[PDB]
Amino acid sequence: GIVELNRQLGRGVNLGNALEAPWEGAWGVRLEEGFFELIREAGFKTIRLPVSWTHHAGRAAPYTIDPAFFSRVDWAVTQATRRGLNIVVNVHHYDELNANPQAEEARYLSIWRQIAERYRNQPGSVYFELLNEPHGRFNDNPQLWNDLLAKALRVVRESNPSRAVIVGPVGWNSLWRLSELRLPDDPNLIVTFHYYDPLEFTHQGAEWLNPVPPTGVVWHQQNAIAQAMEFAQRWAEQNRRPIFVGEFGAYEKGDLDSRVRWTGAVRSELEKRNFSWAYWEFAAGFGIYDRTTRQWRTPLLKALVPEQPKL
Ligand SMILES: OC[C@H]1O[C@@H](O[C@H]2[C@H](O)[C@@H](O)[C@H](O)O[C@@H]2CO)[C@H](O)[C@@H](O)[C@@H]1O
Ligand SMILES: N[C@@H](Cc1c[nH]c2ccccc12)C(=O)O
Repeated sequence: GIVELNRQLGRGVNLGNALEAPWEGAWGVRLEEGFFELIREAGFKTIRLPVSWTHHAGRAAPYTIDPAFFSRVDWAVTQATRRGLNIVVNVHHYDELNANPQAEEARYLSIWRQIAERYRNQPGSVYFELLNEPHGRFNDNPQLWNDLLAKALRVVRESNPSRAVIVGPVGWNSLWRLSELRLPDDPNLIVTFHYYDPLEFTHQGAEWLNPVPPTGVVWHQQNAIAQAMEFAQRWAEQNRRPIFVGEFGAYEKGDLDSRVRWTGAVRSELEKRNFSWAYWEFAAGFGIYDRTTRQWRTPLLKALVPEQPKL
């Protein structure tokens, strides 16, 4: 059942700054086969694979996805799966859809039909995630996302009747917007949110924000994490949905000891609430692995995968 498929997600990591950029490598991370073994050996069971299909699909119907790009996603799915890892395949950045859901609907639903048909025979360790962090017009009217996600789920279910499908709320997958999320009567949904509070800390110096939060911000634990995760757990219980927190992490412009405090505090509370999770992210500016030295960032890795349960 879906609660067990969510538990199987367990501990995971995002392969970020990769296929969700305009093209693979544009944001600094080209995928390598060796990543899968590294990630498995470090104690993770799941890869989250951000994919920004919009750059690679035709603009005119039938909105065909470039075959070479599709083959690269095939490779990532196969290499993770054969090596024992779960993989979450999503639609990630999609500026056009967040800006104009109605105008971009046909293209988005064609993209999902292509993905769903292509991967319909993959095992249950392959999960679909309908849309990363809805925002834009979905923030203005969260019901636009409720309507659209039901359409995309319907498309997926025409070829994948029971695959786990991961769905989050608006506000960039903000748990506070779970209140406005409405989901179909489908027994194989996993609900997701992302956790980056306080943005002033986790995203200090992140240039892709406007405004850019200043750096020099330290962090220690108070009660915000516990309050947030309990709110989300009660929503999940009230609606009988399992939870996967598909991104959390703190950017390298923050001081390391604060980042470690924050990362461990969040991981500990996620697991206390029986949330599966995926850390943002493997190898870039939030990374736990430094490709230049081929070394793990041990303080952060051990905050994710502690050697004793209360550490
Ligand atoms: O550039 C706008 C776009 O950036 C995304 O963040 C990237 C960033 O572009 C990249 O330079 C940096 O190294 O990593 C971050 C995180 O992947 C951001 O996620 C988008 O929301 C934004 O539209
Ligand atoms: N196929 C190309 C060029 C193209 C063909 N028809 C279009 C209509 C609108 C915009 C672009 C196009 C693309 O999708 O970019």
